[PDB]
Amino acid sequence: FREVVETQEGKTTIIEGRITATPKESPNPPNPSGQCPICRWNLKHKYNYDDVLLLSQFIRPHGGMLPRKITGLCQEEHRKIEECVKMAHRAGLLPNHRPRLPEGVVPKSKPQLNRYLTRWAPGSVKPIYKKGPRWNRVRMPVGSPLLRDNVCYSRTPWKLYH
Amino acid sequence: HPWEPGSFRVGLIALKLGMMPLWTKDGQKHVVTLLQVQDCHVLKYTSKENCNGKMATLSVGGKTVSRFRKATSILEFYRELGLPPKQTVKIFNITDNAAIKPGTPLYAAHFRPGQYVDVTAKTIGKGFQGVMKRWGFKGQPATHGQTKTHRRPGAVATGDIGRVWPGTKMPGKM
Amino acid sequence: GGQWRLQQGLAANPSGYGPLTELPDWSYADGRPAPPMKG
Amino acid sequence: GSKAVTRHRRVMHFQRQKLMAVTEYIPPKPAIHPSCLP
Amino acid sequence: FKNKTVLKKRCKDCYLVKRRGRWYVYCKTHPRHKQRQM
Amino acid sequence: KKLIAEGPGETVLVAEEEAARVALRKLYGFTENRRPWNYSKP
Amino acid sequence: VKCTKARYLKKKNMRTLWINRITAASQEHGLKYPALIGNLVKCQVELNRKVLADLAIYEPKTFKSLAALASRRRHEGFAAALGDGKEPEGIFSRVVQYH
Amino acid sequence: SSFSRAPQQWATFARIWYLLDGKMQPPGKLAAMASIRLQGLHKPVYHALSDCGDHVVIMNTRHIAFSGNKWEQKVYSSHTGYPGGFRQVTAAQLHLRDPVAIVKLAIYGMLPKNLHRRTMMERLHLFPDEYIPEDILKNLVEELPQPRKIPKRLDEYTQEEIDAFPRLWTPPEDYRL
Amino acid sequence: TYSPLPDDYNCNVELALTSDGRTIVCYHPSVDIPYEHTKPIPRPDPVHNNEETHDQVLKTRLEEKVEHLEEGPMIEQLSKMFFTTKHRWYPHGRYHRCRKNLNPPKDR
Amino acid sequence: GYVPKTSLSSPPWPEVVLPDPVEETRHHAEVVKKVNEMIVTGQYGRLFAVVHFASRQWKVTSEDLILIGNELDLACGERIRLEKVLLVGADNFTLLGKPLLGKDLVRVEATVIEKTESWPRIIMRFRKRKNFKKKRIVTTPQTVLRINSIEIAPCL
RNA sequence: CCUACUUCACAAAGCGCCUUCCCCCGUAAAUGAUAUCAUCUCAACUUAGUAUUAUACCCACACCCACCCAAGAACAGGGUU
Ligand SMILES: [Mg+2]
Ligand SMILES: [Mg+2]
Ligand SMILES: [Mg+2]
Ligand SMILES: [Zn+2]
Ligand SMILES: [Zn+2]
Repeated sequence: FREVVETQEGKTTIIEGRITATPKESPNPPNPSGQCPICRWNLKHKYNYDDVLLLSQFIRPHGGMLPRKITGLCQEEHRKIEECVKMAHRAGLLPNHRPRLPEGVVPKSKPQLNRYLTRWAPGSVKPIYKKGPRWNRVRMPVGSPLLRDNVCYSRTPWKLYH
Repeated sequence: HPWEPGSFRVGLIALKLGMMPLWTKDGQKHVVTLLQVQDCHVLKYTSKENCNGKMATLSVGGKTVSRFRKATSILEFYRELGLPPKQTVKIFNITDNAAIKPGTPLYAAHFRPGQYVDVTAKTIGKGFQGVMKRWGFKGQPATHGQTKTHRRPGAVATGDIGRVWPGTKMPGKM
Repeated sequence: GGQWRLQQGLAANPSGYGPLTELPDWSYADGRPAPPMKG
Repeated sequence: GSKAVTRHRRVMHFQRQKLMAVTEYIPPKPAIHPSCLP
Repeated sequence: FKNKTVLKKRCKDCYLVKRRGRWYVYCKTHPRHKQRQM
Repeated sequence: KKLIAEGPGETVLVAEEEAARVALRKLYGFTENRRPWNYSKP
Repeated sequence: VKCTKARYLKKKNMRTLWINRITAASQEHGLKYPALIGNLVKCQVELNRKVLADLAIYEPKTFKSLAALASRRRHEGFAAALGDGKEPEGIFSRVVQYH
Repeated sequence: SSFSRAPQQWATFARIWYLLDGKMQPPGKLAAMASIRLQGLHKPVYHALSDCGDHVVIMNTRHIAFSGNKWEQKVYSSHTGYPGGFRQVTAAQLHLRDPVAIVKLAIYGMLPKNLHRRTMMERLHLFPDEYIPEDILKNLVEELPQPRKIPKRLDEYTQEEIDAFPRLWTPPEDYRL
Repeated sequence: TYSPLPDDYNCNVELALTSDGRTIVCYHPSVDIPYEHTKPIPRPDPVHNNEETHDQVLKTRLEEKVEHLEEGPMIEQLSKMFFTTKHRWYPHGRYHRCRKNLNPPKDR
Repeated sequence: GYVPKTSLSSPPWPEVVLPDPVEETRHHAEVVKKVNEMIVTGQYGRLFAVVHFASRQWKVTSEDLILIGNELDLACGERIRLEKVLLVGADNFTLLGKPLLGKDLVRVEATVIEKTESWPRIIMRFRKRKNFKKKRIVTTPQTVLRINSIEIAPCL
């Protein structure tokens, strides 16, 4: 990879570009005919939000996502990775990828409401005060509909709204 | 101990004598109630972990009454403590750097002129009072045709509900 | 339940068409067979 | 009851609702998704 | 802000962003064009 | 270090006494699983 | 009239009680109720719910034997589903044929 | 067996204490196991007249985890009898006010609505932290397994496992991150 | 090797099918509780009645445990003892008392 | 055909490997020789049986009673070989039938004691406002059997 | 609440006197990706941003014929040194 170094040295700043070493692909993919990295390893429909070994390859060091032109994913497997890393940030996973900040974290907010499969942002949902009748209830969305096409073993599909 | 800013000290039990006018240097007239501290004594102390885990408590006794008219356990308590029995016993929430020894006297110079106190007692009981003296309702008019309805509460609910709410204002002991 | 029983040719309700139903329920102690059951 | 033609989408008999539920268009599914193939 | 069921940018400088669960149209040049999805 | 019986109870003492009863039944050849009496004719 | 109408409810409630007790014992053995009933009937042993609940309460070794049988026939069915047979169609399969 | 009659019936109809951890479990999946073992439905000697109930001791109930956005949408609602006394609070506000309330309300909902429900809830012992009193720790048998798997965040990944997983793509070497 | 159930609790099953094919054989001997899965019995020997002056003052002390409560606290004590609610320990009327079987049937 | 380890790559249940059928057949031979030797040397006692009789299934032991709801055309005192024994079991071994055990393994003897009616069971119908009110009283016949012996033979 | 005034008077009242303490959320702003700019964030996050995990009352298990009471329909309650 590449990084920028700034040296303030006697009223004279030096802005240097330096290339550090980068990893590469493992030496034998099982399907070299595939286009994506997900197709090239037969990983299509095979991952959930738990797989942070898989998700932490496609993210910046502060938790941000990486573009499709750099990673090489397709459009539909990008948005599955993009939404899965949002559900893994909120679920307490990936703790070394916190956002950078000078000193702001010191007013500790509301305590560890532990969550998982969180789909929306926690500060943008109004509480379901009224719940509707029996025939049109207002459900809580759980998980994401982009991962409806994941492989299912339970002989009953993913209950996405409950 | 010396006073810290987060502190709460004990109070008293006084006996309301009467009222009196009282004038200030600008000319205005205020009325005062004379509370006399007759015979006040700290009775027993309960530490912070022994009541609710929040604040320590102190018991304080009121004016002296006869031994011949109390229960046996109360007389045993005052016999162990060493005081004549008291009429009323109140519990004061204090912080534990303000604890006092049980059996001590509390006086009226406990408070100083220029301070603010909060007094709490049983109000004057007025018996089974009707709704106009109790809740300040209006009645119905007097003579323009009214039949046996001069001080009644009137309607007590609406028609749909089929009951009256629990918070309803009705006659009762006041 | 049985609908697997139809794939073996066995009449899904096991209380009809079998040896469990059509055999005689009892016999005498000295070996004589029973009179036939009415069903 | 309402006419055969109405203004308000006219909720069907439940047997007809089951019939229109069981006869929906099902698109063909490729074996390998065509972009995932070269 | 005005409540609209279908937002549209009325000028070049309006920019469509999603905040607190809604789609908003903000504008800094002409603040009339501020809209808010209802 | 080898089990010979096991008995339940509401205290430790009555469970120990019941365990003694269970071992004492098992020794004498009188358990509830014994051969029932052979009513027949030889 | 209640005494006459109660007979059907008695039979229904007794079978629901047997289903509850068999579910309890099988879930003690880590088996679900449908797996037990289905894979027991696939070994051609025709025990009804009454004697299965009575074996669950009074003969727990025989119920562990039955739960082991149902689990083995379940595993044989799964390997048959992966292999389509080929070779052996299991062992605790191969129904006995009557003519 | 052979089990003289009153010891035998005592052994069969005795009560068992169970321990169930909270700590990143959903409250409904705890409530299901607690409801089954409070009614006594896990015993083959079950009957609703027999009072074959067991005790369930749940710890760490302050560290439960709702799936999805149920911490901000699920609303617990009561009523004082008086007019103007309708109170509705989210799961977060109720969990902060009383740390033990969400699991208690779930277990109370799943139980049958007959007159045994209050006694079966009296056999429920719920604690918000790792601390459990000494008698209740002396009664315990059989910590029940947890339903959820606790999906194991990245810093706990035991570097041989990172050596197992392959690198799926080659980044451009002149890229900043 | 393969066993369909864990073989540590209650029983040890082997499943066998006959050479004829017409009967399934299950062999299941019981498993005992081995010696190292048992803690020893605690031996409570609490004795603090001996004062040196008398000897039968401890026999006097043996009957020093008596208490009277009214219905409320007694019901609260029984409720917190047996983990029930309060509604058991109240009495019943004559009607509910005198229509209850005092000679019930007895199976076994 | 390689997939790296993720949450959904492999099935969640553990992979079961059923045994080799030849060694399993030899093992079945060894177990049935054990159980046949246990029968022939007499290492059982108080064995029970599940018996299909009169459209029900009776979990039956020795010396008990069963009451069936129909006549049998049998005078009391006569002994009966209840066939269709579909499970036999002692302590430490059971034998299952498919569906019925053989006639030579198990042999359940039973004696009839008492042939009675039932207590009168009331059948009544009612429909409101229709003047509909029927009433019957039905006493069905019954028979009491007493299961004497459940023997077993080493033919296995 | 009765010390002044007033209806009145060993009381009750107003026309008379005393006391009366925490928020609430729609938006306005930094850093920053998806989309190397930019972007307030149903992206991870930082502020205005939450008053409450609020404090005051009330919490003594059985002397009770009888008398009195500012306590009271009866009952209950307080005093009888
Ligand atoms: Mg008027
Ligand atoms: Mg008139
Ligand atoms: Mg009049
Ligand atoms: Zn692809
Ligand atoms: Zn604009």
